[PDB]
Amino acid sequence: MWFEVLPGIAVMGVCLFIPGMATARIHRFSNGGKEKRVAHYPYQWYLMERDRRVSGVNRSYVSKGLENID
Amino acid sequence: MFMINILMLIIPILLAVAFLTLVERKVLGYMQLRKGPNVVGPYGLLQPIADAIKLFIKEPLRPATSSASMFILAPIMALGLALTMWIPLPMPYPLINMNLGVLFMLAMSSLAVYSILWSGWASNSKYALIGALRAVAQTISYEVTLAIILLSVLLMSGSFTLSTLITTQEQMWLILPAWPLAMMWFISTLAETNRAPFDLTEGESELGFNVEYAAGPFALFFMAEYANIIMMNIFTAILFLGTSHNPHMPELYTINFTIKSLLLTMSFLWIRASYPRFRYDQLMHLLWKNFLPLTLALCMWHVSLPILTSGIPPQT
Amino acid sequence: TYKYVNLREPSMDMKSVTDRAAQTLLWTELIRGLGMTLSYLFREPATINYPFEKGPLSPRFRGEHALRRYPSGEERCIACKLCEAVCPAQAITIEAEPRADGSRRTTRYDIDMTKCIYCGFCQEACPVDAIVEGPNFEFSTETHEELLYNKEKLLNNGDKWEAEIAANIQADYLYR
Amino acid sequence: NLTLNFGPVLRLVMELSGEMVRKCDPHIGLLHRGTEKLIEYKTYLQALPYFDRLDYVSMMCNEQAYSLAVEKLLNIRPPPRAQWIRVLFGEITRLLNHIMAVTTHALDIGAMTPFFWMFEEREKMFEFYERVSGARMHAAYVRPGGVHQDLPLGLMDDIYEFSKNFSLRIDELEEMLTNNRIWRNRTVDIGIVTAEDALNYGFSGVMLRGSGIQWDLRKTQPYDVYDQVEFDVPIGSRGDCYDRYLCRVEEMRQSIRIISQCLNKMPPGEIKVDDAKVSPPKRAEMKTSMESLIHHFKLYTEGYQVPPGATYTAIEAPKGEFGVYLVSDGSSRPYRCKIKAPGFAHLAGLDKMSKGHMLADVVAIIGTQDIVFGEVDR
Amino acid sequence: SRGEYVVAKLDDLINWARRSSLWPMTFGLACCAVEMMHMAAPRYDMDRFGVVFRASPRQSDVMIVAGTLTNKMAPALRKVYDQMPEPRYVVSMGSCANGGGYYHYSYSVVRGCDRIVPVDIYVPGCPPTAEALLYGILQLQKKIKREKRLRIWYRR
Amino acid sequence: MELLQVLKRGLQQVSGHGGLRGYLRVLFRANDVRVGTLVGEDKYGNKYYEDNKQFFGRHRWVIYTTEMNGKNTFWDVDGSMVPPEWHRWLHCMTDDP
Amino acid sequence: MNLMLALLTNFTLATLLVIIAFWLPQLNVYSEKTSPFSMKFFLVAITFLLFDLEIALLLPLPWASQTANLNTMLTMALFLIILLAVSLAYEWTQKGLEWTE
Ligand SMILES: CCCCCCCCCCCCCCCCCC(=O)OC[C@H](COP(=O)([O-])OCC[N+](C)(C)C)OC(=O)CCCCCCCCCCCCCCCCC
Ligand code: SF4
Ligand code: SF4
Ligand code: SF4
Repeated sequence: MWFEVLPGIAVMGVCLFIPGMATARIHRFSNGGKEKRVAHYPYQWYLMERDRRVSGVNRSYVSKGLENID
Repeated sequence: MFMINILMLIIPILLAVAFLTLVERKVLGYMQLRKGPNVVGPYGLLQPIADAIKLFIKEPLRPATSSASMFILAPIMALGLALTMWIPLPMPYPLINMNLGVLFMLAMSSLAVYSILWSGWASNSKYALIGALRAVAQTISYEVTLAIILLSVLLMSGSFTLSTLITTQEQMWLILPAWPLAMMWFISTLAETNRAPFDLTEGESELGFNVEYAAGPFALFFMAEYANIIMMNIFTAILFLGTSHNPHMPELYTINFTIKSLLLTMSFLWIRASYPRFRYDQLMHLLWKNFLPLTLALCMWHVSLPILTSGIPPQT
Repeated sequence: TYKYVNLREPSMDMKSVTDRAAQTLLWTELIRGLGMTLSYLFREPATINYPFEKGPLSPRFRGEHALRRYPSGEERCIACKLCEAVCPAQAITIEAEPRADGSRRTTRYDIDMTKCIYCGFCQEACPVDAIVEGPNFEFSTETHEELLYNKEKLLNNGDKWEAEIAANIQADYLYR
Repeated sequence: NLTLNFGPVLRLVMELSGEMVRKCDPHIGLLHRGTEKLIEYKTYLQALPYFDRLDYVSMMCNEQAYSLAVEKLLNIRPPPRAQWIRVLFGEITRLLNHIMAVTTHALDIGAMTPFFWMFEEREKMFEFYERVSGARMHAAYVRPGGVHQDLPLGLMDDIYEFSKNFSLRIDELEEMLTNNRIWRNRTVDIGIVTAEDALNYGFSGVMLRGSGIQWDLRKTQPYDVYDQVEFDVPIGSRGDCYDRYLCRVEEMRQSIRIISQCLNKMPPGEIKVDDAKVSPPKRAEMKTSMESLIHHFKLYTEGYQVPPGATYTAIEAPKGEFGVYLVSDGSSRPYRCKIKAPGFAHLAGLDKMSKGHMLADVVAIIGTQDIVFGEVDR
Repeated sequence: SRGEYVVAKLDDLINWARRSSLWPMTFGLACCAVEMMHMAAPRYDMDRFGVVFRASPRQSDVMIVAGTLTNKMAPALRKVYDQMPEPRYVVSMGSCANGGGYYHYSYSVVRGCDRIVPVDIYVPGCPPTAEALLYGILQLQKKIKREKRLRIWYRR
Repeated sequence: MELLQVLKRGLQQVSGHGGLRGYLRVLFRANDVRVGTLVGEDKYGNKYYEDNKQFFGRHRWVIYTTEMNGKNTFWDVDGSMVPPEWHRWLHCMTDDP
Repeated sequence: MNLMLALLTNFTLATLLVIIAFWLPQLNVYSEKTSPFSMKFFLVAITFLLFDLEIALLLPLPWASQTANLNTMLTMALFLIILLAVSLAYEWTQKGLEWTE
């Protein structure tokens, strides 16, 4: 019957879900649980590099809050 | 971790292409009152694997090509570019977050014509060359409408960034304000990928250019061709059927976005089973006399419509 | 009597002309064709599950030639050669001589199943229901020489398919 | 001009000036088997199975043409019930041929789906062949004198159940082709034949009726009981592929109309002429009566003698006018048997019909002529 | 593990792939081509076995000769056979192709296609039923299943 | 409601073949898991089933034996394994087993 | 560096499949087998090129709509598209878009 066509669709459907699911998880793993920063324009890049210097550890995604201010 | 990311994109693409062959053979079967593969594995789930092994242990021809170096360059270029067109796709986060991603996909897509042209030369057959020339003239003709239609849509979006199309459709699908463009974009994607009713290459009784290829080299052209069918339908869903993105639950986007991308890929198989084939002079007239006049007119309309409503999108 | 197939004059009123403009621009009759293929997607396919299911046949089916016996075990053929005379392909070869007990019996009966056109004239000509075409249609071979039947192969077929051959002849001999 | 020997059972030698076809040169004979010479070493009954294999899509209509010719030289008449059977299966054969003609005409130009829907109908009609004769295709069921056997009980009910639903199958076929703009573009104003060129080139069948010529042998020179049934002859107006496609689709409907009358007006009686010097006796009376054994012996070894003479007999076969110029010398074996295949003259007009058309149109023009090379080459 | 054990299982993997994906090139010459179309029709649906309906000569694994081979056609047949990439099998369908059949004694007919090309399976009948050709195809699958190419190379 | 009944029949095929193991055995040998009425068994082990709700052509099928004449037929089934007495019923040349 | 790795992986992968495709069956040992310029096609390519170049001048339109001179910008945008349509009309009427000899 027609529903015997679905199992092929499920495999094809799952294979198109892995690339999207993998990229989202790998970014969070590599960016300390946050989305990967988006820097399309020079101003955004300048802030990101500044965050690298302010973190102490040379990482753009380690955010320092008020507790870092005297 | 980025290298792991690339493999998490490439292998699933090839597996999806492998099982698209099965799904195509079974959807076509049921629309023809039959079943399709259901013997090689349960419901034909091992049919793709059998076909792959068979082709890769079958002796290849490699005739007396005029070059013998274009014969090996053509499938490398086809498959190499086909996988490259996936790296900027937001699903919902791109592997490579390009600022001009929409323009990157046009650029790489226009290079796929060389593999059609080079394989024509390598075959060394005068007739096989004629088939390559007709295929090339078809591809370049219909990417005129891909470029202008895309420009018209981006006038309602404001950038060439692919992830900005997600923001643009955060209140409503672009299929609603731009359905006339969606129609001519959908048909223009069939012609680009040599799909019925535009498959003169595979349309025997008039000609294909990849006729001298067998075994593994033939499968490489096949894999690239089908990966482009999935990619163009993923592009269409992003462009005209935007899926809402929740930053806390990105998997929700991927499931909804995949279902749309599958439904549009099955529409390609649906259209193959329903219509006869265009004549070469008739698909050219469908472009130079019907689509192009409307595409140019709609481009004028979409340059002016945002201005006269005060609806110009932000640059950023 | 006769009828015209393509002799209609399309109306030229505004509503009719606009109807064909919507059809041209909105692809109405093409989407009408997509719906028909969609309906077949939800119909039960007509495929049968061969080899576990078989296609229906009838008692008159013409398959593998065979030589029959009387209920006593004596051969029905009496070397009359009517089948050899009527065979349009000249696929039958026969030789006969008096048997040890004096009966008129063959010493050769060959059918070339590659000359044969499976026409059934051999079993119409036979006056004693000796040469018949049975119901077996699955007897493909791997070599050309296995399809040149001799009297031993044909008598083995008759003993092998007698149970089904007799029942078919019982079901159809009233039409012959 | 560029020349292509497309080759392989048709070898086409064409010269093309770019996209246009400047000349078409069909090379045939790749299926010539010497049928007409073999018929001269056979009795009239032994040559009957050859005609199933000429136009192997319309098997039972080639038997009828050969049977009409022999019955004419014999000066005998088939019994009324046999004639009604020979019309019932003549129209069933006409459904088999038009499905093959239309659906393989559409499959060669891309539309592959209607082929599978309608070949499930052909399969069911192959059971009607198999239930009367025992063979799906080459029945050899129609013979000089009538038909070999009588219909088995219950077959006419199964023919009725099939015919009841067929008209719906045609409608689904027309939902895919008739109004589809892609189909029309491939078949409209393609291969236009003038009503005067068609007659002078030897055309017959829908090749004439497509150009407005009102001609059908079933109505003008009837045979068997075609003058006791009601049907309409489709007629074209533009003489192109599209009009000829509509004539075959509409002839499938007029066959269902004839079949509905054969099932209701089928008389009782015997199914072969009651003259045992032409048609063999019953097996029951062949095993009890001396004359019936003598006549069975001679009919299956020597065959019946046919008085000297020659005849040209023709029918309205599915593909056009099919006939034989049968010549007799007064013995059991025919002297000469020429076969007139409608596709022989139709394919000789391919060069004329393909002037000023593209190469891809030659595919459609070959399809619209409904060519089967079993009859073209013999 | 033994070498004779790995080769036995590798032989089963290549045989399984080859017999499960037979792509035929059909030489439809005469009436036997009609019965071959009914094998692709919905009733039997060759495609559900992995046997595609139509394949080009260079993408094909089996040649089905369905009809009468004439003397004007024989050179074309041999040319197509020589251009088939290996492994390649030939199925002879019908009396005409097997031995000439009804036209055996004709001046223009090759008496059997097996004197022009090698033949693996002979399917008898005039024509064979669509269920008889299908039985022959499944008999070619089992023949490919018995191949022992690797088990004979290992013993050279 | 009718959606529910479809799933119920899908489950009752698993129980109608003797659990999962029997259900999988007929899914890999026959590629079909329908359940029919047993009509009989021949001396070689073949089992014959009928289901008259199925459309003509699928209403009779045979599940071949796993061994015949000393040959392992678990995977290598063959249509010529049907003996003549059942060859007539299975091909619908008669209505009487 | 990321975009460079992505391109390297895709084309490196394609090359591997190609070479192992031409060699894996050659691990097998099969017996050795032994043994017009068209003008209209050229005009399609040239027409595409001139149309393709005019598209290059239209791609920056989305950024051009962000200016404070919309009256001037909208005048030239409709001029380029109108001129592109004039080229199509000229070829159409001069039988450029035909495939019949
Ligand atoms: C207030 C301001 C409003 C401004 C905008 C107003 C717009 C008004 C509407 C304008 C018309 C709409 C444009 C529609 C496109 C017309 C293109 C055209 O050329 O038509 C004629 C063309 C051809 O027309 P023709 O062949 O019949 O003849 C042309 C003219 N003569 C007769 C002179 C030759 O139609 C086609 O494109 C053929 C279709 C090929 C087969 C395609 C298969 C369709 C499968 C269904 C897909 C459904 C779409 C899926 C979309 C999914 C997207 C996610
Ligand atoms: S079926 Fe016909 S051709 Fe075959 S052996 Fe019998 S009489 Fe001869
Ligand atoms: S017709 Fe019958 S009895 Fe006479 S030779 Fe032939 S098989 Fe024997
Ligand atoms: S074997 Fe029979 S059906 Fe096949 S081509 Fe020859 S005569 Fe025709």
